[PDB]
Amino acid sequence: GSSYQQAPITNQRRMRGIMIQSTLWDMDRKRSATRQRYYPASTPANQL
Amino acid sequence: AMLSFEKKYRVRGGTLIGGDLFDFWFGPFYVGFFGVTTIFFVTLGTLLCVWGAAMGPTWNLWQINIAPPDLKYGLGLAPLREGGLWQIITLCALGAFGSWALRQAEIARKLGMGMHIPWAYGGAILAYTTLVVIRPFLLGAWGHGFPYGIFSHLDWVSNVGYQYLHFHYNPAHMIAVTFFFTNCLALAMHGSLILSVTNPPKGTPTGTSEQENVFFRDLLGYSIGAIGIHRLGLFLAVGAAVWSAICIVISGPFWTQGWPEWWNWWLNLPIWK
Amino acid sequence: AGTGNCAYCHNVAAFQDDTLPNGKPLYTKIVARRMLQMTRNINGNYSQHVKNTGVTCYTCHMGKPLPNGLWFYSSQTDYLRHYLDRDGARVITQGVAPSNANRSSTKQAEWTYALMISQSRSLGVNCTYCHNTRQFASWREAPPARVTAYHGILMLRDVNQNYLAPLQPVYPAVRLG
Amino acid sequence: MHRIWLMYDPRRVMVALVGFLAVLALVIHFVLLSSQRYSWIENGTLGADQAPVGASAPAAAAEMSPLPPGR
Amino acid sequence: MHRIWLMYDPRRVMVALVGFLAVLALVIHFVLLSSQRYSWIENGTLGADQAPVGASAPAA
Amino acid sequence: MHRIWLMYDPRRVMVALVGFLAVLALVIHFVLLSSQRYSWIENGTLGADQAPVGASAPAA
Amino acid sequence: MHRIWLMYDPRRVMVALVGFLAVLALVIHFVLLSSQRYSWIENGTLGADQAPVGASAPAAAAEMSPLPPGR
Amino acid sequence: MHRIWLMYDPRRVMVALVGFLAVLALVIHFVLLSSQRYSWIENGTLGADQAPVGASAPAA
Amino acid sequence: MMEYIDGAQIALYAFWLFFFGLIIYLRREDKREGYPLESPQGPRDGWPKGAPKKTYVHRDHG
Amino acid sequence: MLEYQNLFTRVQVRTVPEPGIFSYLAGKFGDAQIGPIYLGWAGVLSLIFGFIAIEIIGLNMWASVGWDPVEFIRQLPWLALEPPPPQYGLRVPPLNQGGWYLMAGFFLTVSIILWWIRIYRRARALQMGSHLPWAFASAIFLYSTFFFQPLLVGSWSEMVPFGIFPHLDWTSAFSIRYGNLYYNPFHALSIAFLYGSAVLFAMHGATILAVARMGGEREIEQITDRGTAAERSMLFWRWCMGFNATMESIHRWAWWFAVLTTFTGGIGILLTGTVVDNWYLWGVKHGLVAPYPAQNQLTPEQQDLLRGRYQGTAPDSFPSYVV
Amino acid sequence: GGMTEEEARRFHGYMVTGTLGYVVVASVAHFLAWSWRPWF
Amino acid sequence: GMTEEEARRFHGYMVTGTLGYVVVASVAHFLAWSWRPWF
Amino acid sequence: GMTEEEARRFHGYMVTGTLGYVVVASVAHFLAWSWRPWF
Amino acid sequence: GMTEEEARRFHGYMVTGTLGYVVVASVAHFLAWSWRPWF
Amino acid sequence: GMTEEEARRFHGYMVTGTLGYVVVASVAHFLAWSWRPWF
Ligand SMILES: CCCCCCCCCCCCCC(=O)OC[C@H](COP(=O)(O)OCC(O)COP(=O)(O)OC[C@@H](COC(=O)CCCCCCCCCCCCC)OC(=O)CCCCCCCCCCCCC)OC(=O)CCCCCCCCCCCCC
Ligand code: BCL
Ligand code: BCL
Ligand SMILES: CC[C@H]1c2cc3[nH]c4c(c3C)C(=O)[C@H](C(=O)OC)c4c3nc(cc4[nH]c(cc(n2)[C@@H]1C)c(C(C)=O)c4C)[C@@H](C)[C@@H]3CCC(=O)OC/C=C(\C)CCC[C@H](C)CCC[C@H](C)CCCC(C)C
Ligand SMILES: CC[C@H]1c2cc3[nH]c4c(c3C)C(=O)[C@H](C(=O)OC)c4c3nc(cc4[nH]c(cc(n2)[C@@H]1C)c(C(C)=O)c4C)[C@@H](C)[C@@H]3CCC(=O)OC/C=C(\C)CCC[C@H](C)CCC[C@H](C)CCCC(C)C
Ligand SMILES: *[C@H]1O[C@H](CO)[C@@H](O[C@@H]2O[C@@H](C)[C@H](O)[C@@H](O)[C@H]2O)[C@H](O)[C@@H]1O[C@H]1O[C@H](C(=O)O)[C@@H](O[C@H]2O[C@H](CO)[C@@H](O)[C@H](O)[C@H]2NC(C)=O)[C@H](OC(C)=O)[C@H]1OC(C)=O
Ligand SMILES: *[C@H]1O[C@H](CO)[C@@H](O[C@@H]2O[C@@H](C)[C@H](O)[C@@H](O)[C@H]2O)[C@H](O)[C@@H]1O[C@H]1O[C@H](C(=O)O)[C@@H](O[C@H]2O[C@H](CO)[C@@H](O)[C@H](O)[C@H]2NC(C)=O)[C@H](OC(C)=O)[C@H]1OC(C)=O
Ligand SMILES: COC(C)(C)C/C=C/C(C)=C/C=C/C(C=O)=C/C=C/C(C)=C/C=C/C=C(C)/C=C/C=C(\C)CC/C=C(C)/C=C/C=C(\C)C(=O)O
Ligand SMILES: COC(C)(C)C/C=C/C(C)=C/C=C/C(C=O)=C/C=C/C(C)=C/C=C/C=C(C)/C=C/C=C(\C)CC/C=C(C)/C=C/C=C(\C)C(=O)O
Ligand SMILES: COC(C)(C)C/C=C/C(C)=C/C=C/C(C)=C/C=C/C(C)=C/C=C\C=C(C)\C=C\C=C(C)\C=C\C=C(C)\C=C\CC(C)(C)OC
Ligand SMILES: CCCCCCCCCCCCO[C@@H]1O[C@H](CO)[C@@H](O[C@H]2O[C@H](CO)[C@@H](O)[C@H](O)[C@H]2O)[C@H](O)[C@H]1O
Ligand SMILES: [Fe+3]
Repeated sequence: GSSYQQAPITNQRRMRGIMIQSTLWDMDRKRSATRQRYYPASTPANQL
Repeated sequence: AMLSFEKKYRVRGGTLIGGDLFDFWFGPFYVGFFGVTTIFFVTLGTLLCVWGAAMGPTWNLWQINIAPPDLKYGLGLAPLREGGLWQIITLCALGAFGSWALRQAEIARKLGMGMHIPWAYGGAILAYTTLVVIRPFLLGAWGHGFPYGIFSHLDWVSNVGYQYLHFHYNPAHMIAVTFFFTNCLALAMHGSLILSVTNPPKGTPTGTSEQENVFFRDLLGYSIGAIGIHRLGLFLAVGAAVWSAICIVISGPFWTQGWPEWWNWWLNLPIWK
Repeated sequence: AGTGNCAYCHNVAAFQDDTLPNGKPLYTKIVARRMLQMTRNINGNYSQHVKNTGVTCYTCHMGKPLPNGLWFYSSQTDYLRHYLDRDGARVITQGVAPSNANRSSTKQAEWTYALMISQSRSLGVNCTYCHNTRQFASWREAPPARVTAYHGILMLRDVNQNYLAPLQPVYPAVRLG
Repeated sequence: MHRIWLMYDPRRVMVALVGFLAVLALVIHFVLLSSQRYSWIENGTLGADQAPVGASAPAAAAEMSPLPPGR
Repeated sequence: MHRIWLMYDPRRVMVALVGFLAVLALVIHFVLLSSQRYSWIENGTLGADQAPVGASAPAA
Repeated sequence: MHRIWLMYDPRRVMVALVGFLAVLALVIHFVLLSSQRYSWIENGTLGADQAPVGASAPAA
Repeated sequence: MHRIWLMYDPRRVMVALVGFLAVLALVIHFVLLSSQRYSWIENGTLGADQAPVGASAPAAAAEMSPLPPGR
Repeated sequence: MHRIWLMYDPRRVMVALVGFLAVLALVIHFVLLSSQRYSWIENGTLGADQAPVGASAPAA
Repeated sequence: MMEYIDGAQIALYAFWLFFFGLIIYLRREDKREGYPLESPQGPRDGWPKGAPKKTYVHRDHG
Repeated sequence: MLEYQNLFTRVQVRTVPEPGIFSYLAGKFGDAQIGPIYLGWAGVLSLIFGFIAIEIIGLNMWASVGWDPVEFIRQLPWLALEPPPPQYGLRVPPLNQGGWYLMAGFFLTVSIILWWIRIYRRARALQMGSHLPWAFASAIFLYSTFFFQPLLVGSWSEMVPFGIFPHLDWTSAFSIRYGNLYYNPFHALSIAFLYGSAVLFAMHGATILAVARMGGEREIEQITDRGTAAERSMLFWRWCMGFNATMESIHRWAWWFAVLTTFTGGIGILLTGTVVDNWYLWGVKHGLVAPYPAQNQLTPEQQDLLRGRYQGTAPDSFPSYVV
Repeated sequence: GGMTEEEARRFHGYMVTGTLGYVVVASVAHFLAWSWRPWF
Repeated sequence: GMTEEEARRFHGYMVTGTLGYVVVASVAHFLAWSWRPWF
Repeated sequence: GMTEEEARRFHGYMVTGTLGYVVVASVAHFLAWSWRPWF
Repeated sequence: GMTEEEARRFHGYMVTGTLGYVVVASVAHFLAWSWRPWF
Repeated sequence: GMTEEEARRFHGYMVTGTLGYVVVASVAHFLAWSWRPWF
C-alpha cells in the first residue's frame, strides 16, 4: 500500500500476536472474551 | 591392554547367562554371552544397512534412506525391496540394544556396582521401541516407523509434527522439552562446579565440598548435596526420554486432531467457560 | 428452504413477481437468481477445482437458508481476506542466498501459518495433504491436491468479489455484518 | 458434640474450614459471573422477566419449514 | 472470642489477612474495570441512565 | 498504636510498604497511559470538553 | 529522622536507590522516545504548535508488511 | 564528599563506572545510528537543512 | 564469485577443526589416571598420549 | 520415593548449631560472606532491571485482554508482548506497537548481563575457577543472537515475542520462513550436543549412583585420592565401550557438551537469513537432501500459473462492492 | 499440645454460634438473590 | 505466645479495626451506588 | 526488637510521613480532577 | 553497624543530595515545559 | 581499605577526571549541535 489509513478504533485488535485468530479464536467463543478482542468505541466528549 | 590397576578386577562371575564359557575379554571389551549376541546383531544389522545403501540411489552418507513399507502391508513383512529390509534391520536393532543393556548388567554385577546404568539406558530403548514397535502397532502398520537415514528421518519428524498442525502445542512434548533443556542447564552447572573446585586460579588451594555447596546454594537458593545432584541429573535425563515416548505415543493412537485444539478443555473450565 | 416451500422465494399466487403485494422486493428471489448465476459460474469456469463432482445449492445450504463459514469484515489483518481482496501468501525464498526479491518477515510466515491451519481444518486434513513439510514451497514433492487447493483460492476470490459481496443492498440489515 | 475437638485439633480444623469455604465461595461466584443469566456486573439492573433464559427443548413438531425475515 | 489469638499467632494471621484483602480488592476492581458497565476510566463521566447494560432475553 | 512496631519489625514492614506502593503506582500509571481518555503523553494538552469518552457517537 | 540509617545499612540503600533511579529515568526516556509528540530525536526541532496532539490510536501504523528494501 | 570512598571501595566503583559509561555510550550511539535523522554513517555529509525530520502534525 | 563455497560451509569446517581438536584434548585428560596401560610386550600409551598424573595442593590449617 | 542407599531413608541428622564450623554458617571463606544468598551490587541491580522487564511484559499481556483478570488467567499462555511492525526496520516504533517490547527486551538484557557479573564475582570470591561464568556466557551467546540476527537482517519485527505459546509460534514460523531449519548444519550440531548432554548426564548420574555405596559421590576426594569407587567407574565404561574418562575429566565432557549446545546454536541463528535464506536448498546444494519420487509434475503453463506472489501489506480499507 | 473437654465445651459454643450466624447471613443472601432473579 | 491479657488487648484493637474498615467500605458502597447502581 | 519508647518515637515519624504522602496525593488528585474529571 | 553521630553526619549529606537532585530535575522540567508543554 | 587522607587524595583525581570527561563531552555536543541541531 502506498499510504496507510487507520481503521476505526473498534476494528483494531487489542492482541498483536499474529496467529491468535487460528490458535485461539477459532475455538474460543466465550462472549465476554470475544468482546475484549477489539478496542471499545471512543469519542470526543464534544460529540456526545 | 589394561589400566595400571585393572588386572585385580578381571575375575569370573556375575554373568547372567552362559557361565564361564564367554566370561573373558577382547582387548578392553568385556565379551560375555550378550557380547556375542551384540556383535551378531550389530554385524547383521550394519551389513543390511550397507545393502540398503547399495540398492538405493546413492552412496552419499547424508542421503542414504532405508524406508519402511507402505501402510497397506499393515503388520506383515513387506517385500524386502519395498520396506521389508527396514523391518529386518529393526529386529536387528532391537536385538542389539537389548543385548547391550543385558551385557551392561553383567559388567555391573562383576564390579559389585548397582544396576543403575542398564536401567538408565532402558529409557532410551523405551523411546526407540515406542517409535518403531508400539506406536506403529497401535496404528496398525509397521510403515508408521521412521526411515533409517541421517536426514531422511528428519523429514519424517517434520511431517509427523505437521500431521498435528502445530506440534509445539502437544502438552507432553512441552514437558519433554522442559526436561531436555533443564537437563542441559543442570549438566553445565554440575560440570562447572566440580571443575572450578578442582581447578582453582593459579596459586590457590584445591577447593572443597563446602565451597561447591555454598556456591550451589547461591545459585538455586537451596543445597542439593553431592548425591542429590546425580539423582537430579538421572531424573532429568531419563525423564526427558520417558516424556518423549509419551508425547509421540499419544500423537495418532490417542489424539488425532491438531494439538492446539486439545487446549479447548482449559478454556472451558466451569469457573470461566 | 425445505421441500415444497416455494413460498420462501415466491409470491405463490404470482411466481413471475419479484415483489410482494406490498411492493417490497422478494429479496430471497433476487438473491436466488444471482445464486444460480454464481453456481453456473462455479461449475463452468472453475472445473479445475470442482471437476465432475461440481456444486449445487445443497453443497453450501444443505437444506437451510444460511450456509456455514459466513464471514464479515473485522480486522485489517484477518486472514480470510485472502479469499476476497488480498493476493500473495508466499514467504519462502527460491534460492540459497538472501536477496532483495524476498524480504518477507517471520510475522508474514506466522500469517501464512494461521491461514493454512484454517484451510487444514476446513477440509479436516493436515499439512501433509498438500505439502511435503521438509519444503513447503515445493510443488513436485507435494501431492496433486495442492494444485486443486490453489484453484480453490482463485475461485473464492471470484465468488466473493463478483457475487456474494455485491449482494449488500439486496439483503435485510439483519443479514449484514 | 464438643468431644470432636478432643479428637481433631481445632487449629487444623478452623484453618481447613475457612480455606474450604473461601474456595467454594469464589468458585460459585465465578461460575455465576461466567453465566449469561447471572452476569450481574453487566446485567444486574435487568428485571427478572428481562433476564436471559437458556434454550428450551424444540417443544414443537421439530420439523418446521422456514419463511424469510421481512426485507 | 479473644482466646482465638491463643490458638493462632496474631502476627501470622494478620499478615495473612492483609495479603488476602489486597488481592481480593484488586480482583474486584479489575473485574469492574474490564466490564462494559463499570469501565470507569473510559466511561466514568456518563450518567447512570447512559451507562451500558448487558443484553436482555430476546423480545417477543 | 505504636506497639504494632513491637509486634512487627519496622525494617520489614517499611520495606514491604515501599515495595507495595511503588508497584501499585506503576500499575495505576500504566493502566491510565494505556487508556484512550488518559493517554496523557499523546493527548494531555486536550481540554476536558474534547478528551475521549468511552461511548459510541449518537444517531446509530 | 536520621535514625533510619541505624535501621538500614546505607551501603545497601544507595545501591538500590541508584538502581531505582536509573530504571525510572530509562523507562521515561524510552516511553517518550516511542511517543509521537515527544520523539525528540526525529522531531525535536518542531515548534510546540507543530508537534503532534492526539494520535493515541493503538494502531497508528500497519502491523503487517515486508521488511524495508535491504541493499 | 570524599568519605564516600571509605564507604565504597574505589577499586570497585571505578570498574562499575567505566562499564556503566561504556554501555550507556553504546546505547546512545546505537539509538542515533538507527534513527533516520542521525544515521551518520550513510547520511553524515548531508547539511542540517537536508537531514530528515519527523512529520509535522496534521492533528487529525 | 565462488559458486560452491559459501559462508555456512566455511563456518562448519572451522567448527570441525575446533571440535576434533577438543576431542584430542579431552582424550588427553581422560588418561591422567590408569595410564600407561599394562600388557605383554610392555607399556602402552594409546593415542593421543595422556597428560601427566596431577598432584593437588591441599589447604593448610596450622 | 524409595532409594537404593540408606543415607537419607531414615536417621537423617540435624546440626542444631551451624555446619561449616539443618543450619547454616554466618562467616567468611576468605572475604566471601557465607550466610545469606549472595547478591552484591550487581545482584541487586539485576533484580530491579529484571523486575521491571517482567512487570512490563505482564502489564502488556493484561492490557491485551482489556484488563480482565479472569481472561488474564484463562488466556495467559496465548498472551504476548509483540515485536514492532516490519516497516519500521530498526527505527524506534510506537509505544503500543512494539515500543514496550524493545523496552522490556532492553531491561531483560541488562538484567541478564548484571546476573553474569554477579556469578563471576561470586566465583572469584569463593576462590573458584571461572568455569561456571563461561558456561553461562554460552547461554547468553544464544540469547543474544535473538537480538543480533534481527539486527543483521535489519528489522526488530523479527525478534521473539514474549509469550508462552507465541514464542513457539515464532519458533515454527522462523523455520518456515528460512526453508526448514532441520537442514541448518549448526542446528543439527546443536541437537547432537543437546542429545549428548542427556546421554552424558544419564550415564554419569547412573554411574555415580551405582558406586555411591562405596563413596563415589564424594567426587572431589575421588579426584584427589582415587578410591575403588573411581576405579570401578573407569572399568565399567572401559569394559562396556572400550574407553573411559576419569572422575575429573567426565566433568569436562559434561561441560563442553552443554556449552557447545548453545554455542553451535547461536552460530546457526546468526547464519540464518544473513548467509543462507533457504536451508533446504543449501541442503540440496551440499548434498544433504535424500531423493524421493516425484509426487506431482507441473506443466510449463502451471509453472507460471502456480507462481504465487510474495506476501504484502494487509488491506487498510473495507471495500464496498456496490456497483 | 492438647484440648481439655472443658475447653472444648467453651470452644464448641462459639463454633456453633459462628456457624449459625454465617448460615443466617447466607439464608438472607439467597432470599435476596431469589427475589431479585429466581433460578427455578 | 500471648498471655490471655495480650489476647484480650489485641482482640479489642482487631475487632475495632475490622469494624472501622467495614464502616469505611460502607460509605464507599454508598457513594458507588449513588453514582451507578448495580441492581 | 526495640524498646517501647523507641517504638513511640518511630510511630510519630510513620504517622507524619504518611500524612505528608496523603497530602501530596490529595493535591495531585485534585489537580488531575480539575484537568480532566473521571466522573 | 553505624553510630548515631555517623548516621547524623550521613543524613545531612543524604538530605542535601536528594534536595539538590530534585532542584536540578525541577529546572530540567522548566526547560522541557518551555520547549513542549504536556498539558 | 583507604584512610581518610587517602580518600581525600583519591577524591581530587576523581573530581578532575569527571571534569575532564564533562569538558570533552560538552565540546563533542557543541560540535554535534552545530552539525545537526536536535531542537
Ligand atoms: C557429532 C557430535 C557428537 C560426536 C561425539 C563424538 C564422541 C567421540 C568419542 C569417542 C572418541 C574416543 C575413542 C577412543 O579413544 O577409543 C580408544 C582408542 C585407543 O586408545 P586407548 O584406549 O587410549 O589405548 C588402548 C589401545 O592403545 C590398546 O588397546 P588394546 O591393545 O587392548 O586394543 C586394541 C586397540 C586397537 O584400536 C582400535 O581398535 C580402535 C581403532 C578405532 C578407533 C576409532 C575411535 C573413534 C574416532 C572418532 C573421531 C572421528 C573419526 C573420523 O584399541 C582398542 O581396542 C580400543 C577400542 C576403542 C573403540 C572406540 C570406538 C568409538 C567409536 C566412536 C564413533 C563416534 C561416532 C560419532 O583410541 C583411538 O584409537 C584414537 C582415538 C582418538 C580420538 C579421536 C580423535 C580424532 C581427531 C581427528 C583425527 C586425528 C588424526 C590423527
Ligand atoms: C518447527 C520448529 C523447528 C525448530 C526451530 C528452532 C529455532 C528457531 C531455534 C531452535 C533451536 C534449538 N532447537 Mg530446533 N526446531 C525444530 C526441531 C527441533 C528438534 C526436533 C526433535 O525436531 C530438536 C531436538 C530441536 C532442538 C533445538 C536445540 C538444539 C536448540 C536450542 C538450544 C538450547 O539450549 O536452547 C535453549 C536455550 C536457550 C534459549 C538459552 C536461553 C538463555 C538465557 C540467558 C535465559 C534467560 C532467562 C531470563 C533470566 C529470565 C526470563 C524471564 C521471562 C522473559 C519472563 N529442534 C524444528 C525444525 N529450533 C535454537 C537454535 O540454536 O537454533 C540453531 C533456535 O533458535
Ligand atoms: C472507645 C470509645 C468507643 C465509642 C464510644 C462512643 C460514645 C461515648 C458515643 C459514641 C457515639 C457514636 N459512635 Mg461509637 N465508640 C467507639 C467506636 C465506634 C465505631 C467503630 C468503627 O468502632 C463506630 C462506627 C462508631 C459510631 C458511632 C455513631 C453511631 C455515634 C456518633 C457518630 C460517630 O460516628 O461519630 C464519630 C465517631 C467515631 C467514628 C468513633 C471514634 C471516635 C469516638 C471514640 C466516639 C465519638 C465520641 C463523641 C464525640 C462523644 C460525645 C459525647 C457528648 C456527651 C454528646 N463508634 C469506641 C469503641 N461512641 C455517640 C452516640 O451514641 O451518639 C448517638 C456517643 O455518645
Ligand atoms: C535416558 C535417555 C537418554 C540416553 C541415555 C543413555 N544412552 C546410552 C546409555 C544411557 C544411559 C548407555 O549406557 C549406552 C552406552 O553404552 O553409552 C555409551 C547408551 C547409548 N546411547 C547411544 C546413542 C544415542 N542415545 C540417544 C539418546 C538418549 N540416550 C537419551 C536422550 C540418541 C539420540 C537421541 O539420538 C542416540 C543416538 C549409543 C552411543 C549407546 C548405545 C550403544 C549400543 O546400543 O550399541 C549396540 C549397537 C550398536 C553399536 C549399533 C547397532 C546397529 C544396528 C543393528 C543397525 C542400525 C539401526 C539403526 C536404527 C539405524 C538408525 C539410523 C539413524 C540415522 C536414524
Ligand atoms: C549451557 C546452556 C544451558 C544453560 C546454562 C546456564 N543457564 C544459567 C547458568 C548456566 C550455566 C547460570 O549459572 C545461570 C543461573 O543463575 O543458574 C541458576 C543461568 C540461568 N538460566 C536461566 C534460564 C534459562 N536457561 C535456559 C537454558 C540454558 N541454560 C541452556 C540449556 C532456559 C531455556 C531453555 O529457555 C532458561 C529460561 C535463569 C534461571 C538463570 C539466569 C537468571 C538471571 O539472569 O536472572 C536475571 C533476573 C531476573 C529475570 C529478575 C527476576 C525478578 C524477580 C522475580 C522479582 C522479585 C522482586 C525483587 C526482589 C525486587 C527488587 C528489590 C531489590 C532491592 C532487590
Ligand atoms: C410488487 O411490485 C412490483 C412493482 O414493479 C410489481 O411488478 C409489476 O407486475 C409485474 C408482473 C411486472 O413484471 C412488473 O414490470 C411490474 O409491472 C409486482 O407485481 C408486485 O406488485 C404489487 O405491488 C405493486 C407496487 O409496486 O406497490 C403494486 O403496483 C401498483 O401499485 C403501485 C403503487 O402502490 C404503482 O406504482 C404501480 O404502478 C401499480 N401497478 C399496477 C399494474 O397497477 C401491485 O398492484 C397491482 C394492481 O399490480 C401489487 O400487485 C398485487 C397483485 O398486489
Ligand atoms: C480499500 O483500499 C485499500 C488500499 O488500496 C485496498 O487494499 C489494496 O489492495 C489489496 C490487494 C492489498 O492487500 C492492499 O495492500 C492494497 O494494495 C482495499 O482492497 C480496498 O480497495 C478499494 O479501494 C482502493 C483504494 O485505495 O481507494 C481502490 O483502489 C483504486 O482506487 C484508488 C483511488 O482512485 C487508487 O489510489 C488505487 O491505486 C486504485 N488501485 C487499483 C488496483 O485500481 C480499489 O479499487 C480497485 C479497482 O482496486 C478498491 O477496491 C474495491 C473492490 O473497491
Ligand atoms: C487501575 O486501578 C486499580 C488498580 C484497578 C484500582 C485499585 C486500587 C487499589 C486496590 C488500591 C489500594 C490502595 C491502598 C490500600 O491500602 C493504598 C494504601 C496506601 C498507604 C497505606 C500509604 C501509606 C504511605 C505511607 C508513607 C509513605 C510513610 C512514610 C514514612 C516516613 C517517611 C517515615 C520513615 C521513618 C523515619 C524517617 C524515621 C524513623 C525513626 C527511627 C528509625 C527512630 O527513631 O529510631
Ligand atoms: C533511553 O534514554 C536514552 C536514549 C538512553 C537517553 C537517556 C539517558 C540517560 C538517562 C542518561 C543518564 C546519564 C547519567 C546519569 O547520571 C550519566 C552520568 C555520568 C557520570 C557520573 C560520569 C562520570 C564520569 C567520570 C569519570 C570518567 C572519571 C574519571 C576519573 C579518572 C580518570 C581519575 C581516576 C583516579 C586516578 C587516576 C587517581 C588514582 C590515585 C590513587 C588511587 C591514590 O592517589 O591513592
Ligand atoms: C501486577 O503485576 C503483574 C500481575 C502484571 C505481574 C505479572 C506478570 C506476568 C504474569 C508475566 C508473564 C510473563 C511471561 C509468561 C513471559 C514469557 C516469556 C517468554 C516465554 C519469552 C521467550 C522468549 C523471548 C526472547 C528470546 C526475547 C528476546 C529479546 C531480546 C534479546 C531483546 C533485546 C533488546 C535489546 C538488547 C535492546 C533494546 C533497545 C534498543 C533497540 C533501543 O537498543 C538500545
Ligand atoms: C553536599 C553535597 C550536596 C550536593 C547538592 C548540591 C549542593 C547543595 C549543598 C551545598 C552546600 C553544602 O551542603 C552542606 O554541606 C555540609 C558540609 O559541607 C553538610 O554538613 C553535614 O556534615 C557536617 C560535617 O561534615 C556536619 O557538621 C553537619 O551537621 C552535616 O549537616 C550538610 O549536610 C550540607 O547541607
Ligand atoms: Fe559428578
